[PDB]
Amino acid sequence: TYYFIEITIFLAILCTIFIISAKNPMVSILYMIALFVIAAMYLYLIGLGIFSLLYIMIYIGAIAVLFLFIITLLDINSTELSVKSNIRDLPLVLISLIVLTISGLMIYSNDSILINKLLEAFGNDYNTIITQDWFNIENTTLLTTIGNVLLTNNAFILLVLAIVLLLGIIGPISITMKHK
Amino acid sequence: TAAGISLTGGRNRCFSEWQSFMHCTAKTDAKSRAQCLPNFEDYMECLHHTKEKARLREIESVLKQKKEGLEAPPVKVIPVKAIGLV
Amino acid sequence: IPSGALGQKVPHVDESHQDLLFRTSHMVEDLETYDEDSPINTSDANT
Amino acid sequence: MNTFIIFIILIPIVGFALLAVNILLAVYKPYNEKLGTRLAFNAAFILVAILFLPFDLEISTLLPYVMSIYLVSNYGFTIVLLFLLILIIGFVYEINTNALKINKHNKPNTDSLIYK
Amino acid sequence: MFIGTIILVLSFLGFVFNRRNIILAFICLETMLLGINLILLRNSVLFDDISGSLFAIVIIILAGVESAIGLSLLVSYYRLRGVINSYGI
Amino acid sequence: TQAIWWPTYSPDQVERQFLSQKIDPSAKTFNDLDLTPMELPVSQLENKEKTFVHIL
Amino acid sequence: AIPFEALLPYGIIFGLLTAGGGAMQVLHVYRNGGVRDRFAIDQWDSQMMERDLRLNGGQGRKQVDQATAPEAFKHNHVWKSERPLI
Amino acid sequence: MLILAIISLITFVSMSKLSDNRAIIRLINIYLILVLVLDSFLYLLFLNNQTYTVMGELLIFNSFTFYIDMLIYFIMIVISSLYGYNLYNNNLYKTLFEPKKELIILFLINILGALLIVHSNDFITLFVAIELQSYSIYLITAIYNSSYKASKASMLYFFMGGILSILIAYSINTYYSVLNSYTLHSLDSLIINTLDLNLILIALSLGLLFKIGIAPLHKWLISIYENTPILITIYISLIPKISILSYLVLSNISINSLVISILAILTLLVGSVGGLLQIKIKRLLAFSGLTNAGYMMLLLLLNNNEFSYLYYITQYSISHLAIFMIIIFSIYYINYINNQYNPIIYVNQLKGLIHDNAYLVLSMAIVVFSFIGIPPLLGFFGKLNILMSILNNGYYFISIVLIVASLISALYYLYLLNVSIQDKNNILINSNETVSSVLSYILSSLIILITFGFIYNSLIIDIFNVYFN
Ligand SMILES: CCCCC/C=C/C/C=C/CCCCCCCC(=O)O[C@H](COC(=O)CCCCCCCCCCCCCCC)COP(=O)(O)OCC[N+](C)(C)C
Repeated sequence: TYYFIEITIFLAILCTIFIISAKNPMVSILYMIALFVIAAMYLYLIGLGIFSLLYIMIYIGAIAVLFLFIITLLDINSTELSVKSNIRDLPLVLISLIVLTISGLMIYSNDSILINKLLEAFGNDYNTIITQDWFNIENTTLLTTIGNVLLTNNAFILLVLAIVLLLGIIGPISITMKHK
Repeated sequence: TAAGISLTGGRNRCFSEWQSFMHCTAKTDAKSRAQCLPNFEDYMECLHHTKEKARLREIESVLKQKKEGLEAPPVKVIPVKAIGLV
Repeated sequence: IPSGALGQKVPHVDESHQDLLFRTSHMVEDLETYDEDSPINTSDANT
Repeated sequence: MNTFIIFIILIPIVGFALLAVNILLAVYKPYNEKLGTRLAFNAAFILVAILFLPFDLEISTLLPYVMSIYLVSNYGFTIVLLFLLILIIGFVYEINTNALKINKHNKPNTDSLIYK
Repeated sequence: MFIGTIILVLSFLGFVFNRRNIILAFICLETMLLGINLILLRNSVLFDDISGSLFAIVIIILAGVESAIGLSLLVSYYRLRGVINSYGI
Repeated sequence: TQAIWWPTYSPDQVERQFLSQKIDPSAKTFNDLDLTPMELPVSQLENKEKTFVHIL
Repeated sequence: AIPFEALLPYGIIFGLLTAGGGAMQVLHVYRNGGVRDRFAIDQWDSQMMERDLRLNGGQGRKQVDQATAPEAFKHNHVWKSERPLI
Repeated sequence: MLILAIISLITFVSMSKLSDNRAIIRLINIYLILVLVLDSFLYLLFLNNQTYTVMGELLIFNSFTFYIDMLIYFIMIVISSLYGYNLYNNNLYKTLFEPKKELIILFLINILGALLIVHSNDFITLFVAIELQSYSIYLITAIYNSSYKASKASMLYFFMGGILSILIAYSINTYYSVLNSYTLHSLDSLIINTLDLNLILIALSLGLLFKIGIAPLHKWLISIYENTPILITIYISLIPKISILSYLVLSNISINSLVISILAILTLLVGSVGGLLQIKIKRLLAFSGLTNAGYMMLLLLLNNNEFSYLYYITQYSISHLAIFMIIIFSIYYINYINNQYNPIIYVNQLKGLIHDNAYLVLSMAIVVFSFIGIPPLLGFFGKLNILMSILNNGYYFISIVLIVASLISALYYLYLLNVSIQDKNNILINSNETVSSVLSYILSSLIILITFGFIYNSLIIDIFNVYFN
C-alpha cells in the first residue's frame, strides 16, 4: 500500500480526460464529481482528513448540486468530440502540454541552471524522518487553529469575506428579480 | 498574521531559523546585509532540504557500488504489529 | 465622403442598416452595424 | 484493517447483490406500448438554489469558530458577532425584497364599476 | 505537487480547447481551483503551518461565491435567448 | 450459455446459417392463392425563440 | 386498549438494536482484553498509547507498573520514515 | 465609512420603491462629499513618509495610498452624480439614463474592493479584494440584463477574469512554496539576489496586468467596453485600471524586467496603431485607455516612480471622465438615436457639433489636446514627468517608442475634432429645455482643472516633497 498517491495521480489524469470528452453535458459533470472524490482521497492520503470532508460538503454538496440543477432546467447545445473538429487543435495542444507541464514543474527550484531547475523537481526519493516531541498538551487540531487565526490575526479577512458572501447574496437576486 | 503559526497553533518547523534570520535583519541596515547571507541559507534549506538531498545522494551513490554494503550497527524495520514484541 | 482617421471610406449609419440581409453578417466586431439591441430589431422581444 | 472500511466496501456488495438477484431472476419481455421543447419556469425556482449557496458557505464558516470557541474568548466572540450581523443584513435585504416568492398572476381585478 | 499541477494544466487545456458547450468551461474553471488547492495544501503540510491552510479555506469560499455569481450570470444570459449555443457565447 | 431457463441459441442454428434458401420449383407459391406478399423494405428557430418568454 | 400487534415490530426493532449494542460492547471488551474502549484520543494520548505498547512488551494495554524500565526498552524505540509524498 | 454606507444602503434600498432609486443615489452623492470634506485631515498622519500597517501587517497605509483613495472617492462622486441627476426632463432621457435598484450597492462594494487592493500588504488581502472587485464588475456589467450585448459581455468578462484570477492564485501559492511568507515586505533587498523570484513575481505582475488590458490580451476588454452601455463603461474602464496599477506601482516587483518592457513596447504599438481605422466612439475611446495603460507599464519598471504615477493618474482620470461626459452631452444634438442603452455609437454622429453648442466643442478640444499632450494643458506634464523618469533610469529605446506611439495616437484623438468642427445643414437655433445645472457644472470644473491646473505644479511639488520624503 505504498503507491497510493501515484494511483490517485493517475486516476485524476484519467478522470480529467473523461471530463473534457463526454457525450452528454451531465456525464461530464458526474466525472467532475468523481474528480472531487479523488481529490478528497488524496487529501486524506496526505494527512488532511478534515479538508476531505470539507471538500465533500462544500464542493460536492453545494457547487455540484447547483451545477446539476442548472443543467436540468436550461437548454444547452453540445457537439461531441468529432475528430474533424479537434485535431486541428492537437499540435498546439501537444506543444502547450509539454511547455506548460515543464513550466509548472519549473518553479520549485532555485538554480541559475535551466534543467537543474527541472530535475530537482524529480529528486524526490528520500523518506522523511518523523520524530515525536512531547511539547503539545492539548487537542488543538487543524480546524481549531483555523478558527483561532481566522478570528484573531485575520479577523479583517473574515469580515471582508462576509462582504463577499453578502455580494453573493445581493448579486444573483439583483439580476433575476425584475422588480414589479 | 499567521507568520509562524503551525498546524497545532505552535511554532512551525522552520520558526527558529526564521527568527534567527530576523534577529540578523533587525540589527542591520542595508549596505550591511551581505553578512546575514548564512542565516538566510540556513532558513532556505530548512524549508526545502536541498543540501541534505544533495549530501544523501552523494552517499547513496557510494553505497550502491559496494559488494560489502554495510558493516555497521544496522537498522531494523518492523511491522506496525510488532513495535514492542520481544 | 465620411472619412475615418486615415482618409478611408466609412459607412454613414442610418436606420436602413438593420434588415435581415444585414442579419448575422461576416465581419470584425468593429465597422459593423446591425446592433442586436435596437427598437426595430427586438420589436416584441419577450411577449 | 479497521471495522470502518469493510463497511465502505460492503454496502456496495449489498447493492450489487440485490440488483443482480432481480436482473438475474425476473422477466424482461418488453414492447412498444409498455415502453414510454422546453418549458419556462419562474425566477424563484432558480433563485432558491442560487441563493442557497452563500448561506451554506456561511454555515460552514461558523464551523472553524465553534471548535475554537474557548481560545478566542471575549474577542473572537465579537468578531463572530460582527460577521453574523453583516450577513443578517443581507438576509433582511432578501426578505424585504420578497425575492423567493412565486406570486399568482391573476387577482380578483379590484378595479371598480364606474359608468358613463 | 504533481497532482495539483497536472489537474491544473489538463483542466486549463480542456478549458481552452472547449468548443462543444459552455458548462465544460465552468467545470474546467472549478477543477483549476481544485488543483490550486491541492498544491497549496501539500505545501502547508510540508512546511508545518496553517497559513497555506488559511488561504485554502478562504479560496474554497471564494470559489463557491464565484460559482453562484457566474451561474446567475448564465441564467441572465439565457433569459433573452432561450438557447445556449454549442460553439459558445 | 444454454444451461439456463432463458431461450438460448441452439448449436444447430449456426449450422443453419451457412445453409441458404433453395426452394422447390415444382411447388405453388403466393400467386396460387391470390396474394402478393409485403416486402421487407437551427438558424430560424433561434430567432423565433427570440420572441418567446423563458423565465416569466 | 394498547394493540400488542402494533408494538411488536417496534419490539423487534428495540430488541435487535439492544442485542446488537450489547454484543458489540462485549466484542470491544474482548478486543481490549477486559477493559473499555478509549472514545476520544488526542495526539498526546496516541503517542502515549504507542509508548505503552513499547514498554509493556507486545500487549495492547497491559499497563505495567514497574520501578525502572527493562533492558530492551532503550533499544526498541521507533522512528517513522514516511514516503516521498509525490 | 464605505462599510457604513453599504450596511446602511442595502437596508435602505430594500425598503424603497423603484421610484426612489435616483434620489437614493443623490443621498449617497452628498454622503461621499462629506467624507472628502470633513475627513481628509488624516493627511496630517502621513508626515515625512510615515507608513502604518493595520490589522497585523495586513493592510498598509501610507500617503500614496491616501491619495489613491481620495482620487477614487472624487471619481465616485462624479459617477454617482451622473446616475443620480437627470440630463433633461424629457420622456426621452428617462428611458435612456435610468438606474437600477441595486446599482449603487454594487458601486460601493466595488469601491470597497478597489480600496482593499491599494491598501493591501499581504497576498490573501490582495486575493480577497481582487475577487470582491471582480465579482462586482461581473454584476455591474450584467445588471442591465435586458440587452444582448451586455449579457454576452458579462459572460465573456466572467470567463476571462476567472482565468486571470486563477493565474494570480497560482503565482501567490507558488511564491508561498519557495518562501514561507505572504509579504513582499519579506523580500528586503538581499533575497532577490540569492533567490530566483523572477519567474514568480513576473507571473504575478502579468496575471494582475492582463486584467487591465495589456497588449497580447487586449481585445476581449475592448469588446466588453464596446458592448456595455454608456454609463456602465465609464466606471468599469477606470476603476480596475487605477486600483490594480496603484497596487503594482506601490509594490516594486518588476523592476528592470524584460517581459514587462516587451509588453509595454507592444502595448504602446498596438494601442496607437490599433485604433486608427475605427468608427465607433467607445472603441476609439478604449484604445486610448490601452495606450495610457502602456504608459503605466513603463513606470512599473521604475524604482521610485510615485510622482510620475500619481500625477499621470489624476491627469488621466480627469481627462477620461470629461471625454465621456462630453459625449453624454452630445446625444441631444445627434439626428439618430439607436440602441437605448448606448445611444451614440458612431463617431460621425457628432459631426456638426460646432454649430450646435460650440462651447461643448471648446470643452472637447481642450480635453483632446490634453490627451495628445499639448503644453498649456495638464496631460503634457503627465507625459513630461513620465519621460523624466524613463530617461533618468536608462530606458532609451522605450523613450522613442513612447514618442512614436504618442504621435500615432494623436491621429485618432484629432479625428474626434475633425468630425466635430464641420459644416452641418440643419443647425439648432432655439431649444426650450436646459441641461442640468448640477451636472454641467461638473464638466466645467473638470475642464478648468485641465486647462488651469498647470498653475499649481510648484505647490504640488512642494507638498509632494514634504509628505512623501
Ligand atoms: C476641503 C478639501 C477636501 C479634500 C479635497 C480632495 C480631493 C481629492 C481630489 C483628487 C483629484 C483632484 C486633484 C486634487 C489634487 C490635490 C493635490 C494634493 O494635495 O495631493 C498631494 C500631492 O499630490 C501629488 O503628489 C500629485 C497630485 C497631482 C495633481 C495634479 C493635478 C493638478 C491640477 C489639479 C489640482 C489643483 C487644483 C487646485 C484648484 C484650486 C498628496 O496628497 P496630500 O496628503 O498632500 O493631500 C492633502 C490634500 N488635502 C489637504 C486637501 C487633504
